[PDB]
Amino acid sequence: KVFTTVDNINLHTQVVDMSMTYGQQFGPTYLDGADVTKIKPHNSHEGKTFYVLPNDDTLRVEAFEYYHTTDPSFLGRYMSALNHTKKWKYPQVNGLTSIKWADNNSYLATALLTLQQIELKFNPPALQDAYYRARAGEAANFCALILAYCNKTVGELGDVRETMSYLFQHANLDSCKRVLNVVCKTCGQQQTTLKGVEAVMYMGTLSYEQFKKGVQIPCTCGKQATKYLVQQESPFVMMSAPPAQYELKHGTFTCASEYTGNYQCGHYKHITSKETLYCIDGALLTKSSEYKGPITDVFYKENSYTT
Amino acid sequence: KVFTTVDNINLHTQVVDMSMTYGQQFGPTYLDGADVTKIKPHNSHEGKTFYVLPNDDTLRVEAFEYYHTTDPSFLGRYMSALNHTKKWKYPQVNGLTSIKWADNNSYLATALLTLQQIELKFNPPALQDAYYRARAGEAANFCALILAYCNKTVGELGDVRETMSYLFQHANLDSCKRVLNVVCKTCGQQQTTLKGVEAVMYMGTLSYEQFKKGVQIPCTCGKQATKYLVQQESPFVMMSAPPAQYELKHGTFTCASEYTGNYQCGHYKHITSKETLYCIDGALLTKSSEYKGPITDVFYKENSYTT
Ligand SMILES: CN1CCN2c3cc(C(=O)NC4(c5ccc(NC6CCOCC6)c6ccccc56)CC4)c(N)cc3OC[C@@H]2C1
Ligand SMILES: CN1CCN2c3cc(C(=O)NC4(c5ccc(NC6CCOCC6)c6ccccc56)CC4)c(N)cc3OC[C@@H]2C1
Ligand SMILES: [Cl-]
Ligand SMILES: [Cl-]
Ligand SMILES: [Cl-]
Ligand SMILES: [Cl-]
Ligand SMILES: [Cl-]
Ligand SMILES: [Cl-]
Ligand SMILES: [Cl-]
Ligand SMILES: [Cl-]
Ligand SMILES: [Cl-]
Ligand SMILES: [Cl-]
Ligand SMILES: [Cl-]
Ligand SMILES: [Cl-]
Ligand SMILES: [Zn+2]
Ligand SMILES: [Zn+2]
Ligand SMILES: [Zn+2]
Ligand SMILES: [Zn+2]
Ligand SMILES: [Zn+2]
Ligand SMILES: [Zn+2]
Ligand SMILES: [Zn+2]
Ligand SMILES: [Zn+2]
Ligand SMILES: [Zn+2]
Ligand SMILES: [Zn+2]
Ligand SMILES: [Zn+2]
Ligand SMILES: [Zn+2]
Ligand SMILES: [Zn+2]
Ligand SMILES: [Zn+2]
Ligand SMILES: [Zn+2]
Ligand SMILES: [Zn+2]
Repeated sequence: KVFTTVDNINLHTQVVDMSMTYGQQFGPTYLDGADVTKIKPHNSHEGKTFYVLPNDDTLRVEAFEYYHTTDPSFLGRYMSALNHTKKWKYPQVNGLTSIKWADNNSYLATALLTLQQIELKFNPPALQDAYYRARAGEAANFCALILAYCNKTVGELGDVRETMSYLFQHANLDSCKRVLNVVCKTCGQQQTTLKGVEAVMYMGTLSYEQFKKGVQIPCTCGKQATKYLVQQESPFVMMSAPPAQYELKHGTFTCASEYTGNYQCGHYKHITSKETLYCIDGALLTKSSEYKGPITDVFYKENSYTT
Repeated sequence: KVFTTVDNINLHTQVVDMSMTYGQQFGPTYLDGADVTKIKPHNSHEGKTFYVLPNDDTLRVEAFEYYHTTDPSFLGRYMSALNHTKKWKYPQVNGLTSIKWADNNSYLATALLTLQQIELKFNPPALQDAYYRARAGEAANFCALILAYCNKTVGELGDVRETMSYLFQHANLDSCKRVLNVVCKTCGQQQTTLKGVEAVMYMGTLSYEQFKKGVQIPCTCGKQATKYLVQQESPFVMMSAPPAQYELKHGTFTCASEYTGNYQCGHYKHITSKETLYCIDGALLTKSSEYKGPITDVFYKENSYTT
């Protein structure tokens, strides 16, 4: 005798035949992340709640309302990550929820720390609820959700900028706006405008001040141009560039991705400017005044910048 | 001035404009595994050969002839694994090509060692050529191919039995045949027959002798039955079962998968019966007479067994 859900908000009452297994009466069934499909209902977990897959239209609508997918694989990939992430340790590091290193989760830690430091509202209630609970220190469900929403499995190598990009795509960034302009000696002037995720991300450089002062592109014409920002209305910007030695000076950035190693065969650290510089490497904490090292993402805080 | 290929057998001669980059004249282009799409043709690699994606019908047929896919992602996922696997070390361990531990490749090592010990003919010439060359000690291309053919990326956690199953599906196993029979007290007797991959794999048990003496299934009727083998015509069989403590006795099996840890969060070792028992753990070698430990796959050698 059990409860089933797809969202864990709405609970459905089900009495489970006690020699039938779970994946036969309900269908794919789970318990705290464990595939319990092939298991018989034992006296131990009577009265507990089980995630199931949406098998009538009520459950289907509930799953969309909460996760904003109709992907039948979604729930299974989420249960499969939770089974691991719930076994990770999430230590508080300088008042941030971090992740002790496991299962190549270095990039998740760096994402998780960044997310606590930028102002982000998630569209799927499931991401939002799990984000709140992660900020409070219970970040297993959030991490398992990040893996599901990015189509990563536990252990897969990950890109912090790519993870962010996908997460930003599930966040309300509608009020975000970027007015670019490119100087074309031949074609002239031509004012691109970007809203959403595209108004918050750039991949040419780390320095927000260098963006403001014009970055190089090759104009339609062929040879090089300069591409500078005219208006940046957003709560933050994320500047990225392939990893390189870079001086992070204290007080001029919110936080940064440090990455050491080859493309994919490498390890991310998080660097964040508080009253001094903090290197957060999973459960480990380093504190320094200046910092030179290989950075690939820097986060900046905005309101409404105009050129 | 370069050569392009998709197979590396057929070489196409191309002269490459020397201020245009590669991914503009050809398309997605590669060099020894490196995405060279965004790179200009430098004097260093003139006269070398580049993998490209199939962009006319000649290249398309050549790619199928060699790899047996028409999947446009195939070649890119392969180049992306090669870039890593070519950096792995492949030490000879007791006359077998093994892999020094990197990038969670424990399951690949165990597959690679097993593959050198069972009799397997691959259908895609690319797998066959790279298998020969791996048996000789140059196993980077084979491993990168295994990752591509299984849709694994480098670092992903892997299942040795699942990898084998997919590889078997690209091998000639047409002469393989399994005649089962199930004892149903109510329904009666009923002689299943299996050919191909399905005639070589079983997931209930490790002991081939226990298979021969009948394994438990629940007959259509509901309650339990016994399912035993009547004819096993194949060069080998692979017996698998979820990991458990198990005594491998020397001389009664070809090789075995040892796995320690949780579902997915674990580490594979290879155990192989030569003149004594060898534990091969990547580049490391242990030798013992008996062996108790957590086994999940055992390989056996056959000709044409009849009950
Ligand atoms: C489709 N995606 C793309 C790859 N992606 C991925 C990337 C990474 C990764 O490493 N991403 C970084 C990176 C490292 C190195 C680069 N280029 C070097 C070339 C010359 O040397 C210095 C820089 C980069 C050049 C462009 C952009 C990112 C570069 C650290 C930021 C990783 N860890 C896991 C990953 O999972 C799979 C996922 C699948
Ligand atoms: C779709 N596939 C399925 C999972 N799959 C995978 C499995 C593994 C893995 O671990 N596979 C083993 C395994 C371990 C443990 C099991 N069950 C325990 C339950 C009770 O405790 C003892 C046994 C098993 C029960 C059935 C079958 C295999 C079991 C060692 C053999 C792994 N490393 C990476 C993987 O990548 C992704 C890939 C995606
Ligand atoms: Cl949506
Ligand atoms: Cl969304
Ligand atoms: Cl590498
Ligand atoms: Cl590595
Ligand atoms: Cl200060
Ligand atoms: Cl300071
Ligand atoms: Cl084919
Ligand atoms: Cl094939
Ligand atoms: Cl685990
Ligand atoms: Cl682990
Ligand atoms: Cl002997
Ligand atoms: Cl012996
Ligand atoms: Zn309901
Ligand atoms: Zn949505
Ligand atoms: Zn979505
Ligand atoms: Zn785990
Ligand atoms: Zn890592
Ligand atoms: Zn122009
Ligand atoms: Zn200061
Ligand atoms: Zn570290
Ligand atoms: Zn040709
Ligand atoms: Zn084929
Ligand atoms: Zn295929
Ligand atoms: Zn690598
Ligand atoms: Zn491993
Ligand atoms: Zn029956
Ligand atoms: Zn002996
Ligand atoms: Zn080991």
